[PDB]
Amino acid sequence: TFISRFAPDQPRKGADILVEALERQGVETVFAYPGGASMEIHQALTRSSSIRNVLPRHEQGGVFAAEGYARSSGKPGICIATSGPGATNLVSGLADALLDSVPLVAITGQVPRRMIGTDAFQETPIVEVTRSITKHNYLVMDVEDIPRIIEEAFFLATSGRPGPVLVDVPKDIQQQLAIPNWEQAMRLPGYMSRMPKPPEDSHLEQIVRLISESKKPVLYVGGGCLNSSDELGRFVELTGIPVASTLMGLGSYPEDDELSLHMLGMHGTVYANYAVEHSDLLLAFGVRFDDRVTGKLEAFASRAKIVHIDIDSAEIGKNKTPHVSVCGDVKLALQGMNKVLENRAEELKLDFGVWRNELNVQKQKFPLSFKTFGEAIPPQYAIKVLDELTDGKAIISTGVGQHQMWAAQFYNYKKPRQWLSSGGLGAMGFGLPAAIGASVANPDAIVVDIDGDGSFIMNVQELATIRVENLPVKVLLLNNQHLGMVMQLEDRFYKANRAHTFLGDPAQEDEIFPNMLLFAAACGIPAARVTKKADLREAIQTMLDTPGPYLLDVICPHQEHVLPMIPSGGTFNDVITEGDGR
Amino acid sequence: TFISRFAPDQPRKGADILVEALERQGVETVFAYPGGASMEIHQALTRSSSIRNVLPRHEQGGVFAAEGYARSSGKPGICIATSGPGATNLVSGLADALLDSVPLVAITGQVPRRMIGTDAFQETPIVEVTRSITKHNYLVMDVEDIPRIIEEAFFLATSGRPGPVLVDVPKDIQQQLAIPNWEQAMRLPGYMSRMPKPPEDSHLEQIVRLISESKKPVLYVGGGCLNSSDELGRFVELTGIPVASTLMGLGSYPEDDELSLHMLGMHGTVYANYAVEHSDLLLAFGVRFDDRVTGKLEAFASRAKIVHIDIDSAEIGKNKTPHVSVCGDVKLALQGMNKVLENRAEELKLDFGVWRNELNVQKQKFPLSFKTFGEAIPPQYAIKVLDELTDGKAIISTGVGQHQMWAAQFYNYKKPRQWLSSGGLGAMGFGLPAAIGASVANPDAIVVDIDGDGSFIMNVQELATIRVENLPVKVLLLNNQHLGMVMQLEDRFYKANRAHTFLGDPAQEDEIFPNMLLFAAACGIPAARVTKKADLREAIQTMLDTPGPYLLDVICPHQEHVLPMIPSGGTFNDVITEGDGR
Ligand SMILES: Cc1cc2nc3c(=O)[nH]c(=O)nc-3n(C[C@H](O)[C@H](O)[C@H](O)COP(=O)(O)OP(=O)(O)OC[C@H]3O[C@@H](n4cnc5c(N)ncnc54)[C@H](O)[C@@H]3O)c2cc1C
Ligand SMILES: Cc1cc2nc3c(=O)[nH]c(=O)nc-3n(C[C@H](O)[C@H](O)[C@H](O)COP(=O)(O)OP(=O)(O)OC[C@H]3O[C@@H](n4cnc5c(N)ncnc54)[C@H](O)[C@@H]3O)c2cc1C
Ligand SMILES: COc1cc(OC)nc(Oc2cccc(Oc3nc(OC)cc(OC)n3)c2C(=O)O)n1
Ligand SMILES: COc1cc(OC)nc(Oc2cccc(Oc3nc(OC)cc(OC)n3)c2C(=O)O)n1
Ligand SMILES: Cc1ncc(Cn2c(C)c(CCOP(=O)(O)OP(=O)(O)O)sc2=O)c(N)n1
Ligand SMILES: Cc1ncc(Cn2c(C)c(CCOP(=O)(O)OP(=O)(O)O)sc2=O)c(N)n1
Ligand SMILES: [Mg+2]
Ligand SMILES: [Mg+2]
Repeated sequence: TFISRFAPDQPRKGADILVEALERQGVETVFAYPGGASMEIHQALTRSSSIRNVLPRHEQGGVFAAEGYARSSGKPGICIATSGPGATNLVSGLADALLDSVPLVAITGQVPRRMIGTDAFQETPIVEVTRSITKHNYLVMDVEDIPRIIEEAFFLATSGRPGPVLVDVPKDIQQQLAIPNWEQAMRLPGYMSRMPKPPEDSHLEQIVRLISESKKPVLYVGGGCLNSSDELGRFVELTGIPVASTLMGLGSYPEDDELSLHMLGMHGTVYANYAVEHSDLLLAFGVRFDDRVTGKLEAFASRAKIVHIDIDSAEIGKNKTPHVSVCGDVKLALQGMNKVLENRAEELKLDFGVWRNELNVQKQKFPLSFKTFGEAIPPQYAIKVLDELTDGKAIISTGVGQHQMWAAQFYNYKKPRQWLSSGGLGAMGFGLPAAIGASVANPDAIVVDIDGDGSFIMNVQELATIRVENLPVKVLLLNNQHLGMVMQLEDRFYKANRAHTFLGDPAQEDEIFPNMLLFAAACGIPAARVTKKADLREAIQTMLDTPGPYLLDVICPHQEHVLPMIPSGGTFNDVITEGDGR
Repeated sequence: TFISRFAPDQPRKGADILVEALERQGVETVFAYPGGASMEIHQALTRSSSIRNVLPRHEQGGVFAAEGYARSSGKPGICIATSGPGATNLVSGLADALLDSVPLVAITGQVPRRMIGTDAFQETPIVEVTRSITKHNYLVMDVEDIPRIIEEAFFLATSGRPGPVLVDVPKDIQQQLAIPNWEQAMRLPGYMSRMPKPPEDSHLEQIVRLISESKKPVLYVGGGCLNSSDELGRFVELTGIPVASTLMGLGSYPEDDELSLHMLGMHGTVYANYAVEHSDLLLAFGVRFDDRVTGKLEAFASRAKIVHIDIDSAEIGKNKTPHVSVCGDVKLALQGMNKVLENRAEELKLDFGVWRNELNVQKQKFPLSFKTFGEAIPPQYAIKVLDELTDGKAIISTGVGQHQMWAAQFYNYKKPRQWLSSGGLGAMGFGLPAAIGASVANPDAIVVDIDGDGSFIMNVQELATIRVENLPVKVLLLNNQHLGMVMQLEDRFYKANRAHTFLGDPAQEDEIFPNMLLFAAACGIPAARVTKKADLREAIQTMLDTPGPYLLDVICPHQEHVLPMIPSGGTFNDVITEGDGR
């Protein structure tokens, strides 16, 4: 029983209809940056008592914060921008949310209807630009269509395979008066008809059948699981199959468990890629078979019968052709297969201890390793220390680079929606704003940002947003004075020829630049820098215990390399296990 | 006689062909941020001895710096980005360069040809996204086409009406070996055939004819003039017609001259809009009749015969229908009309002293005015002081907002290419990177950035670029703790209801936030803050005399309003001449 602030017979502005339409969808947090074409919307947001606005300092920071809000909770993220330059600053966020299937609803202002197509002031064809980087977009041509389009936007963004949905609203529609009809039926015939049905017992019983016939099975878990945390763990108890995870599926199965193969792929563990290489049954749940995971598709699980479950029928059979396939929710497939395994438990007699022992051998021979040089701080050890002091209960958001991979390898995530990282697009500067959105969605959680000196400075303006909104965002900056991921490839494949990968000052080459502590000091945030490995544990303990935001600059030797590394398009036999830039 | 670093029979990489193709076009400065899909290009840039790379800290700062490089010199600006998130950060810059007709050539990396359309790693359909915000774009499908596409890109970007041209290059093309053929003929049949011809004497002699028949003529000068600085001044000597300028045409005719009406339009002077309102002949040279200038098109020059000269045949007759029109270069039209006026000088007997005196009356009755409150610093006076101490010889780049309009009103630009401001798109954060590009193109010039606290913080990361590259960029920050332009409209049309327009900290409301001095201190840039009007002259003198970069924080009362102001879509009779938020 929703309670409106307006009478059922009282005409109100279109912008007031839009805000009420958001309140009916359960929205309580938006990330809106004001502008000329959206002042009516901002005026209507102040009249709302149930919607809080987090004002960012850059629209790209607003859409990245909406992603973190969605990645860390499951709700859709809502950001609002003005026309022209406000809308074009959302492009990096929209393309990222599509590639990583993040529920997102972006609302942008627009010049009045009678001015579109005239090269007007702050006018850009935002619908034609974003048509290829959104799940769907709309252009509101009448104030009557507002209640229906908003309903379709939150539906398309959260149902099926989630994604971003943009809604462009002209200024004259925000000012027009009307009486909204909240009983509108959605105009999505072809989308709802193609929606996946619950899985058939005919398909599910052949999956359980293929498991008992298999000797070396591996679970290939990805970003589609997330909501299926419990169902997946229950499925592993009954089968005892090792679990390999993608960058997006971290936390779906706890990393501290003994059955965990951790991450597989290009920078995946040797034992996880080994299990896939010498498997006969591959259970690919919620994955899309990225080239970061497979490399050469002909050598990826070459001797394995492949089972693929995905809610998007377009993804099944795109790169790798499976034997058995199931189009639907992985959460329902696991529930249906758990029932088959409990009833016919003694009939199956499932035991893979020989396959697990063969992997435990490789898990002991080729584990994740890092080197300590004197008193310098190895970045991997800094994350292990953060893992200890937070007990693995912290929400981690990262940038893109070496620090990103190390944040995945050397932290054991226990639950999903704990790991926020741009994996598909790989957008730098994603970290700090994503931590802002997660801290708003999870106020009582430990939100720690693991950025690099290059990624951190891109959206460094959002430190003002952190202080103004008083968020307990912890920034664990791994400063290596370089663009690490690009520098690592220069050492291997370009004879260490530096090509604009140094971020410091060449005049004072042995001086840390910039002085990131003064960046936090400008925004009134307490900061500290640690350089010696002995002082590391006390420095991170200070960051966590200090109430409110905190910045910790951790200086690292730039010669470190992320390992292991299967080169681009290579096979498991081409894996690199040792090497650095010294 | 170009000298290559390779033999005519020596195969080289496609990336090396691309760099040599740039050297043949006269490129000597690029703004490239490295990434995975463009490392081959960065490797080839180090091998070049004639091309300098300015590494930014954000790709949006790189494209905005390429605009300032082009706006302040006339050369085309060249920025280079990686695929995926690197390319999508150029969108705000591409849309801006198109709306303001800035010659721009953007090169982006891309996943190899065999991976486009597979949702690959860091893969975005950059050609389909930017098709509507660029003059043209390309997708290189063969290493053979590189010498031709680069030639067509620099041709399309600089000829006719300038604009941005994007070139997407897959990674496998950068690595492929080939022998370039530099004798390729461009494949632009339809574009070159539609190119404008030199103006006919039949058209030009009717223009001179309409001038002698007119009693109240006004010159409507815009961004198309720029290159025609001398020809325009010579044309005014012979006719004696007052010159009104757009935001983009500032400097085309010197603002310190007595015949100058300064800027017209929404925030234009009362006397400039008056001359247009009561004119009988309007000479519109290099303008596009924006709604920021005209408002209601039926009342704009309602009693005037309109002469329009533009190099784009699509712009003539778009909004306002002219009597006489000339499609071609305004520089050639002025040269042809100057010859007509010198020969038939005594035959015409041109004198408009009665019309000029009628305007000099309005110029004295309604001049640009500002109020001084106690010892507070009025922002308009700060720009007047900067105008004095630099003798109007400084290259000025601004953000978007109140400080932008005041930088246009209270500074008398003497030559074109001195005023760098996003007018068409109106993108915030454009200022500081644009000052970087101008300082690289004009090393011995006085480059001063007039930013607002909101616009400055968006691309504040570029201060590291200023220090590392050791550029003498002066930052005149007009901090009013608010988003001024949005706050001004709240006071007039929304009863001063603040809707997320305050940038400071609500906990410490009377504390300047953020402390912008520490932002410069982090990047090792000398900074200072001035608050009292008496200390203002000494503070700006310190900024200019200090070698290298300098930041000056100028605190202003936020209640100031930009005046005059013709409201949106209004006429000259609706002009607002007084008012503020007190
Ligand atoms: C520098 C860098 C290095 C990287 N290295 C690696 C690496 O080594 N290993 C690695 O794995 N990744 C790596 N990545 C990330 C990589 O690009 C992809 O993000 C990742 O490989 C793909 O994740 P995914 O398979 O879980 O698919 P996702 O992008 O997470 O998509 C989820 C899939 O499940 C489906 N799905 C969604 N919801 C449901 C549901 N409710 N029910 C059923 N199905 C659903 C979706 O349709 C989709 O097909 C790296 C990224 C970067 C920037
Ligand atoms: C907050 C804000 C307030 C603003 N207020 C105002 C205002 O009050 N007044 C105002 O004028 N603007 C204002 N603007 C800017 C405005 O949006 C436009 O930028 C401006 O009005 C249009 O400039 P222009 O007429 O010179 O056309 P331009 O954008 O500069 O285009 C140049 C025209 O000349 C043509 N041309 C180009 N080269 C040549 C050549 N070589 N020969 C012949 N023709 C050529 C082009 O085809 C084009 O038609 C404001 C912007 C902002 C952000
Ligand atoms: C942020 O500060 C500013 C500045 C400014 O011009 C200086 N304008 C706006 O609002 C718009 C934003 C975008 C387009 C606009 O054009 C417009 N909007 C209308 O709304 C009804 C009507 C209109 O008629 C010409 N033009 C307008 C406009 O308000 O003019 N905001
Ligand atoms: C599968 O075959 C190939 C071949 C190829 O070039 C011939 N490229 C790609 O994908 C990329 C797409 C974009 C950037 C790329 O380089 C790259 N890849 C990374 O993966 C971790 C990281 C990185 O650091 C910036 N650069 C790569 C890359 O695989 O080299 N795949
Ligand atoms: C916006 C953007 N630009 C460029 C890249 C390419 N890129 C770049 C430039 C990387 C180096 C990141 O440097 P960092 O300091 O932030 O992190 P590390 O040095 O620890 O790897 S990683 C990577 O994929 C990108 N992913 N996103
Ligand atoms: C990227 C972006 N976002 C929003 C806007 C809308 N906008 C905004 C938010 C303005 C206020 C600018 O604040 P400022 O501090 O930088 O300058 P002043 O307060 O002196 O006007 S002006 C304007 O057109 C914009 N033009 N560009
Ligand atoms: Mg780094
Ligand atoms: Mg301001």
